[PDB]
Amino acid sequence: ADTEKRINVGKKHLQTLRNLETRCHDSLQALVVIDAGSSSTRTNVFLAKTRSCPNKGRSIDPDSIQLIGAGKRFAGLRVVLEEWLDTYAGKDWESRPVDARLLFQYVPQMHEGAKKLMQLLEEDTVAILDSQLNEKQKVQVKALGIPVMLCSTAGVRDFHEWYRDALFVLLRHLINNPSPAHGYKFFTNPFWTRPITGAEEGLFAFITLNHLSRRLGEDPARCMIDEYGVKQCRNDLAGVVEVGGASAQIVFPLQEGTVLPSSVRAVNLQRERLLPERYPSADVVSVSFMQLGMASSAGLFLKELCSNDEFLQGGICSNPCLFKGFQQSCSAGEVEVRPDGSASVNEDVRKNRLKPLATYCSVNNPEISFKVTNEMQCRENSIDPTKPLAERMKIENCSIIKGTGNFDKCVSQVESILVAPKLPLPANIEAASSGFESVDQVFRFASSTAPMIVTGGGMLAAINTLKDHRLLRSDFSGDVEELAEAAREFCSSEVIIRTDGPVIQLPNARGEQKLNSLNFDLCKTMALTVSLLRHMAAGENQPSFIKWEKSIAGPDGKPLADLGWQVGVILHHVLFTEEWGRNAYEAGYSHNL
Amino acid sequence: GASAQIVFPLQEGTVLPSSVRAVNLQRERLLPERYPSADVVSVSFMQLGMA
Ligand SMILES: Nc1ncnc2c1ncn2[C@@H]1O[C@H](COP(=O)(O)O)[C@@H](O)[C@H]1O
Repeated sequence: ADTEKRINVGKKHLQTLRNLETRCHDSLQALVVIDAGSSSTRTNVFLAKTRSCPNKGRSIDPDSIQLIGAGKRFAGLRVVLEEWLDTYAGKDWESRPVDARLLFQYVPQMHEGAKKLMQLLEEDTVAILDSQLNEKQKVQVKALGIPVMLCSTAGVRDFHEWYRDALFVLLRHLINNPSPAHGYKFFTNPFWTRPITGAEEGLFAFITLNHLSRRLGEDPARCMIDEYGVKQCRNDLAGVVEVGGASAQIVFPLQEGTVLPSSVRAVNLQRERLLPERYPSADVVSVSFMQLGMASSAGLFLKELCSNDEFLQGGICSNPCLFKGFQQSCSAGEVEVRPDGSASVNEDVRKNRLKPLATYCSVNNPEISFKVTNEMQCRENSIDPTKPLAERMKIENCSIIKGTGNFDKCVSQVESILVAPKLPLPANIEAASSGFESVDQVFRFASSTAPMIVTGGGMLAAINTLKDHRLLRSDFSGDVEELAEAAREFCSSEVIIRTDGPVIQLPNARGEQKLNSLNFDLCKTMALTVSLLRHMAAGENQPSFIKWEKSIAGPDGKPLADLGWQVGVILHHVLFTEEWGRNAYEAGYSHNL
Repeated sequence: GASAQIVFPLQEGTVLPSSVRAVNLQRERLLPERYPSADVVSVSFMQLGMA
């Protein structure tokens, strides 16, 4: 009588079915972050595990977030508006005054320009999904809808009329109207698709760093009892130094028991709605330096160095940050190292590395008339706001720039021009910003023992180049003198012209590498790094360690996602359970019909 | 005698330059949330006091 066996099969069958209707169900979801930078617009495709629980709705497991594809670098959002202003306002718009009111006639023409770009991003996104997902995964991803987060960093923020915000209204209309033939349910809203500031970018990069490295989590790393008797809990978070194209961000946890001066403030991630209340309280020093971006620092450096009598003689600017044998036209225009060995300087106003700073330093537009010191800071850098744009960016009494390959002079000038200028640029007081004005002020008044991660392609190139030539050891841990001695050797290299093109030839027959558009001025980045490390060493509190990272390894050893602001943007929406459930699932793609 | 203060309601729908900021009385915990929102321009100059 194996009747008992077949009774239990029936009992277990019913239990299996009961468990299935009472337990949580997992489903895969795709998430898209469109990185709309200054000179490019690129799609970023993510996957996440959603959990659907009886009477609780649907949520994302934040630890499941993973990048499955980075797309093609298309034209920057700036290009859409520049071309629209070239056709309808006249190619003369960058110099001549334009009545913005008249441009409302060309709204569907602006819509068409943005449509071209959005179709290309949509095409590229669909391509990445189709190539990375199996048929089962595609069924889950197509049914759930695909939230889209388009965020413009730099480039677009520089227009100062109605165009910018109107463009955003148009991009969202295009995102919410995808072609039905592919079946991917792309959608957005004004909370997910919007421009972000340099300061907000830093906070997102801080969140990304801390999530990927698993330092950020609901469970506190350490708790402490305050003066009143209430338990105060925190995570052991790492700080971040992110050097981008248009700005550099420095975001790190506020030192425990530190009281900042009244004029500056710790940015509280819970108060700013970047982290939910269920996460340990996070108070950070947040700083975004507009003159410390790869592009903006290059422009300002030339403007200031080449207006200094020690460096400028008879129309020749002797640049200590450029290699011996290198020469270029005297301007902050975009440099192309030609196979010939020579340098081509793009003289277009649109391609000038000083353009963001020179538009910021004008009589016609901002803070210049407001605070006397603001106009005083522009004139100091030989950019008088009363002059037209071309004249403001022009390096006067200067014809050529010759490299002298003197690292110590390069460090001294980076210190004097970019890191500790006599008159800092106005302090930014937005919610995302602590309100600091210089690097010294940060490390003099608000230094911390939290570890620091150095990020940005240019920063990592500076270190890796020295390691590649065996000037820096692979175990390099951030010692200043070690870096300075390594860079002093590399930076004294000669530009040699060979049949295969120009080369950076190292002293004492150490070797060579090809000279190119990306590496010709990298000694300025090595000098910036030396200067940052010195200011960090001079702090009362020292970071427990300093590391240079491009990626953070995951549980399997493979990076789950890349460093930057993208992960942080997903998290600040996704971690707010109720609001995310309402927007992504209740409203969803069905909100578009 | 020691300083002069100027405090007045911020004009509705006005764009403050990114170097200055309006003071919200509710955010500063000076007025409860049940009172209408109060955004103000707030200055105190020691050099304008009578002494
Ligand atoms: N290998 C590199 N050498 C020099 N500059 C770079 C390199 N990779 C990226 N950059 C620049 O560094 C900045 C940040 O780059 P990324 O971290 O790749 O967004 C940008 O201005 C890039 O053009």
